[PDB]
Amino acid sequence: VKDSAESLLQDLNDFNAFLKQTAKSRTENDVHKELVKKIKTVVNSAEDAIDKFVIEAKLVYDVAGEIKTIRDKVKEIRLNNALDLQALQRKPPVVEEDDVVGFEEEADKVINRLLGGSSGLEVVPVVGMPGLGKTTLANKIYKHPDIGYQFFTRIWVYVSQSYRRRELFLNIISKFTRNTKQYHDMCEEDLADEIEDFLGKGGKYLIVLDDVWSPDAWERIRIAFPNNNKSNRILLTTRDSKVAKPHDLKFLTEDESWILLEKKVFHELSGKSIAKKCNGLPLAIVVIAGALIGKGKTSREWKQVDCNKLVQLSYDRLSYDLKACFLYCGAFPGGFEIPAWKLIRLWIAEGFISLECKAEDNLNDLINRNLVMVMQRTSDGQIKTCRLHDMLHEFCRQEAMKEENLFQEIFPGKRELATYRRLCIHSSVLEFISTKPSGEHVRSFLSFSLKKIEMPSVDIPTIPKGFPLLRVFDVESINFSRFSKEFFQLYHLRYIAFSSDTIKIIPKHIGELWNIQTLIINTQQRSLDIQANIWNMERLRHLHTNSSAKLPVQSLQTLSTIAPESCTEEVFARTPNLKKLGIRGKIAVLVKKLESLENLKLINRLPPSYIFPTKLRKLSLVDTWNDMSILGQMEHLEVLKLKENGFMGECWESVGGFCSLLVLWIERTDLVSWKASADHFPRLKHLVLICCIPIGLADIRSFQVMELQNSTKTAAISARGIRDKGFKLSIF
Amino acid sequence: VKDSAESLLQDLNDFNAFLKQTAKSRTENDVHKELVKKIKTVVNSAEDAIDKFVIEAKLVYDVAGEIKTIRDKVKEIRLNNALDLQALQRKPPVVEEDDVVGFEEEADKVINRLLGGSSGLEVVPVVGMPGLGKTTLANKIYKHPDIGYQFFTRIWVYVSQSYRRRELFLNIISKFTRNTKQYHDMCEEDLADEIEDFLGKGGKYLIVLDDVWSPDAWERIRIAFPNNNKSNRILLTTRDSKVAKPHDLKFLTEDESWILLEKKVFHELSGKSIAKKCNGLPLAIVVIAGALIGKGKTSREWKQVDCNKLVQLSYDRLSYDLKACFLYCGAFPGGFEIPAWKLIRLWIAEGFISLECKAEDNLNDLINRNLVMVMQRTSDGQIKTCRLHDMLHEFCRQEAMKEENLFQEIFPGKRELATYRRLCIHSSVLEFISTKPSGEHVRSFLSFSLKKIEMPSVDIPTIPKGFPLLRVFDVESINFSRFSKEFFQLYHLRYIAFSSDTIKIIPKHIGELWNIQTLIINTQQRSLDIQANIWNMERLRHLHTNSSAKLPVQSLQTLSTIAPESCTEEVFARTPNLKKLGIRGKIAVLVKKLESLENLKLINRLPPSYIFPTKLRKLSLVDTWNDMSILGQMEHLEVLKLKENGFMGECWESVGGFCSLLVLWIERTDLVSWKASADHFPRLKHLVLICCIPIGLADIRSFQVMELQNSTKTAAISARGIRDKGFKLSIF
Ligand SMILES: Nc1ncnc2c1ncn2[C@@H]1O[C@H](COP(=O)(O)OP(=O)(O)OP(=O)(O)O)[C@@H](O)[C@H]1O
Ligand SMILES: Nc1ncnc2c1ncn2[C@@H]1O[C@H](COP(=O)(O)OP(=O)(O)OP(=O)(O)O)[C@@H](O)[C@H]1O
Repeated sequence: VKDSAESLLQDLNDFNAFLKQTAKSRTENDVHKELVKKIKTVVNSAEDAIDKFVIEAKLVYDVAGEIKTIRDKVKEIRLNNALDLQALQRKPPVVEEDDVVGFEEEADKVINRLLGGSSGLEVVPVVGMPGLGKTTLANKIYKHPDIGYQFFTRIWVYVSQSYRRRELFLNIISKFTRNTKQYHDMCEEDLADEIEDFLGKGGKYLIVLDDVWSPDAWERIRIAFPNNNKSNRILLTTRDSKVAKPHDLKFLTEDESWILLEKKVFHELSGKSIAKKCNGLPLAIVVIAGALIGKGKTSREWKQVDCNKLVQLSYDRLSYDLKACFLYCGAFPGGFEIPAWKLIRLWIAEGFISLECKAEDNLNDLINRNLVMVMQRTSDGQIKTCRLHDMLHEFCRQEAMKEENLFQEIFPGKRELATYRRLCIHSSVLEFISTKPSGEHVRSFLSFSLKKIEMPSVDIPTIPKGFPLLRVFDVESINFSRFSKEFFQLYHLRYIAFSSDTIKIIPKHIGELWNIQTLIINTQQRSLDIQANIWNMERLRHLHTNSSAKLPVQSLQTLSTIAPESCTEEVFARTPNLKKLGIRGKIAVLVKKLESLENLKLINRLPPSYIFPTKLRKLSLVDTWNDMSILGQMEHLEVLKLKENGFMGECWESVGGFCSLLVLWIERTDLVSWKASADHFPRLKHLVLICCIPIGLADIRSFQVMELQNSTKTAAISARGIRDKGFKLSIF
Repeated sequence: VKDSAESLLQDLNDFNAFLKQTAKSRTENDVHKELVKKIKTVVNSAEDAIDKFVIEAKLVYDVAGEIKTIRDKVKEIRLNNALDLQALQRKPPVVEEDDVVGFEEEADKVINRLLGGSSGLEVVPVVGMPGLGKTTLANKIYKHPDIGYQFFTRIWVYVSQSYRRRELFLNIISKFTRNTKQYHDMCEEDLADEIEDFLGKGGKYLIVLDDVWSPDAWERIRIAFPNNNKSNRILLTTRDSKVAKPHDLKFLTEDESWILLEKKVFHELSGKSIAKKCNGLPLAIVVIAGALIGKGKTSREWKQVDCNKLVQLSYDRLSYDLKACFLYCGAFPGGFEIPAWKLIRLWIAEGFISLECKAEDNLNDLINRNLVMVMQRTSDGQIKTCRLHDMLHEFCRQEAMKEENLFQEIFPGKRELATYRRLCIHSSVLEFISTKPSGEHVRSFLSFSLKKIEMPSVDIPTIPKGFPLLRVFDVESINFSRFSKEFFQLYHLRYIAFSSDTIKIIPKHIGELWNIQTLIINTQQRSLDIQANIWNMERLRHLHTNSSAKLPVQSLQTLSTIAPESCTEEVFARTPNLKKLGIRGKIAVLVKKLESLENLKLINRLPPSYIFPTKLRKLSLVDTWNDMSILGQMEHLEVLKLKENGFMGECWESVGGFCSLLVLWIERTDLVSWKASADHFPRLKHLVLICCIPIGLADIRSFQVMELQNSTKTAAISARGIRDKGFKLSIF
């Protein structure tokens, strides 16, 4: 059976290489698409069989039969479709010029940015979502009367993914001379020099480089534009934020969306609801208006209404792994606030992806390409939450549900569920669960709902029974009263995330699951006792709990909210690579050996400063004023968060030197008198005071962002005075 | 056998994908055509075998043998014709300039539309049927003396499905300059700008954009035409109505058709009959005249007479499913008024295609492309009936009967009937039935005849016997005295539509057919008792009866003319998705729980307005005046039809406020005095009074269509006065 496993592994590797090769091009051939789907199904079957054999080897007849039948299927596919297997390995946009809604103020903003500045060649980059309207705004600015009056020469160059520098340079030359047959033998650099002479002969010039996709194209084309100490400007529209390094183009409002839809259809509650569902994207409004123009003007045909090639331009530029990472963001429901940490852990568990660094790099790559929107950011600048735009969400859902079978949103029949690979259900979870589903190839069970669900006791073991091959089990919105004997049979589990109301103890049978990477226990009990062999899990990396978990007496990276009785030297000696640590166990009971620790959280007198780790970067104290001199000696502390009565006192005088502090966060304190000088916070950048101000922080060079919340008006006056003395101040 | 069924399903899926791929291109290779026919036959055989196995599993040796032989045939086809399987995956029109008949008034109409209007660039779109004569009319206008005198510049641009913008722009440029070698390096946008200056140098210009097929081409080409506040005009001819959003070109009359045929043949009763059969299409007249010019001028050779590539241009632009939907319209006999609801239900049952929304979208797509003609429209603007033009009817019949075998019109022998898939017989039904036909692969039995046929008792079970695989059974023109035991063996039935004269009860064995989607019972009895398990039919959606059906004590959408004794809470609790409901059961005997209901029909004192459903959009009362104040409180009612003594009274004073009403229909009433004001009908648009007028409706902004019928001349005078005070009034 082992040699059969090796042969099946070789077949699966060749099929995976074929799938990776065919993903480089989109095929419209239906036979090729069907063959690709068949090959993907066989690949999934082979993966499941190999994982089953691996689990049995770690711990057989049915496994052998499955391996034989999958090998036979592979041979049949190779023999039958050999020829198909071998065969499977410029229009500038027309934008609106007459009825442009909402861009009247953004156009003036960009124009005033173009008409003002230094005397050098400056660039005004416009970045935005696919179909946001960057070309429309660039055209409105390009044909504006003020721009035409100020700029003697205006040139519109349409760059794209595919362009020829010689063709572009000869197109630019034709705007100045008609005898372009004299350049048939000059090189592209001589063409650029000729363009430089042409542009320098006149006055100021404005150049619109539309749809720049890489900095390489920008550098190659820029050699034709002189910098002759005149206020020459370049207007650049791009999807990627890297090419702009800007002006982030706005979204249309609800009223503007309705205005655009009404103008496009008619040169109504149903119409207003249709325009509201486009989320301020003019491309969606245009597409839906083109669809509505063909239907009759009847309220019943507009209630039935309640593109794809433009998005594919940026989706086809993603790598093979980044495409699967991007499509997995469509599993989260529409408008959902995706937690970045949860998304990263899910990506690592699904096998798409230190691994955390690569996953954060993938998320930042998706954000830079404007495929993912950021809303919440951490105080230190990291991303906290994100979401997909509704058109991007629809694209991801359609692609991953139809063409890739990455996941299926849920009722499917017994024949349909046998082909599903991942399940995402957030509505009518109990109704689907009561049907007793059974999927032998389902690898993930996702349930992202913000409403808590209590799982009936009679239905407790249905998911571990019907889906025994689960690798990801994210049911943190479902309360599990108890664990059945079938949960411990999920030997393939890598990501487990459950919520509970009465689970005060983790059984030792959890340690029988040696594939666990992330163990998230969201319980409302005050204390939790983890009896499972945490240290015997060789693949465990993160352990998140919201209670005071008590660990039993290398790859581990996070130990969130453990009890201080579990802060022994023996326990900390088993986790040399720990980076984030939290304690929520009556701090008064009590980490030096953790030389890689960066995040520390204590939730409820400070010891000498030499006891705390010297490499700590972020420290947060919750429910625990002159004691801050101990935290001042921390030479590497950069973020300090005080939440929920973290530091209580009346008078605080700044004495210690926070040589590395960048963010100071104080929440729910009784501080009355605070005296400080610029010397005590040399590197301060971020200051947040919520539900709580010496004028010495205006002398700080790095102080640029200050956040204020509800408090006495004297604090608001002090903040306003500090702002008067770019600074960002917000008071609420 | 189950695994054999899965393997056959995989083979059928691959063959279906191949058939979908080859449908994208028309092949003239006879070997390829024969191979495609063979593959289609094998696909049909596999489908029948799989459905037989599914029925048997729901409820065997012969099924296994058939599956074996079909799989062997699939392997043989794959092995023998592998190379053939792998291989299977600009002329502007010349139109008549001398002898153009019938267009003398249409040309003047379009010219007066061109010569009059605003000072902006306006478009006069000419939409029409394939071969209607749009290009001929455009050429007649283009060369008209008045057009030539008024327009200094006239340009004829021939757009088509395949065009190059650079080539078109260089062709337009050549009309102004002969040195076109100076534009060899300018981009298409610079070419459009050059054309803009060329057109703006002179005066008014007329441009004829012939054969525009998509709005994208219109938008791409329009960038070359300036709008310089001169009365510049664009004449556009297209087949699709979407590109015009017009001028619907007329059809030639019978006399004009005969004139054209006589002019074309001779530079007769048989000639007049030939010209009459062209249905006013000049293309058909031209083709038949070219055919007749070769024959001798003998009355016997003209009585023997009693194109295709032009229609294929619009047929090849249809999707794969829309092609089958279009060809199915050719099943209905020539000149037949196809009921839209019946067509949609037939499309859903045949598997071509909520499903009703998609089917209505398909019908509207066919109509917009001018492939289907609309005659009868519902009072609210929906389509009621339609038909195919005789040339499209012939095209659909020929294509679906020869190249696709979609259906066969009927006598065929036992060998020929074994290959037929669908049967359409409307003439000599009894003669064909008496022959005892037997088709093992026939899936549909269509009989669309307007003359009623009584079915002999001895011939009752012949159709369920000879055609046991029936999925669609549309014999609503045939009266069935009783149901034989073979009818209940039609387990594959999805669409059953029969007419009867003495069937007063539906047997419980109908519920044994669980595949039924539409159940139409057209009986002449006053009352009907449905004993079949309607609620056990999980796939049933529509139930249309013309009698007072008595239902027995989710997918259901229509319950037409049920008895009010069947309007219980229990019955209405089983149909939460019902949208259309009718009752014809002595209304005096008696729906709130139906929160999705839109259509309500009561056929024979109103209860308080809070009892009726709040989401009702259309309500019709038949045989049931101050009580209309109850209907006025309906905030969402838009269509109100009163037919056959619906509202009887002498004096009616408008009190209630119809805030949402758009159509008011009153038929066969004794109303004498009617007083109303504009406030009581704020949104009224349509008013119909048949076989039955305050001047307060002229103040209604939305009142644009009023229909009148036979009545006293005082009503006609009132209607004429209202019209005097665009409004559409018709009095008969
Ligand atoms: N403010 C607006 N008013 C009217 N139409 C608009 C507006 N913004 C965009 N559109 C229209 O919606 C579509 C958006 O395409 P556009 O070229 O403006 O987007 P883009 O930002 O350049 O996107 P892409 O990255 O795909 O090039 C076009 O058809 C454009 O005419
Ligand atoms: N009124 C007419 N009198 C004489 N011949 C006509 C008339 N109308 C059309 N024809 C002729 O019949 C044929 C119809 O083709 P025509 O180009 O006029 O149609 P069309 O509306 O442009 O169709 P298509 O959509 O296929 O382009 C041509 O041969 C044309 O010369």
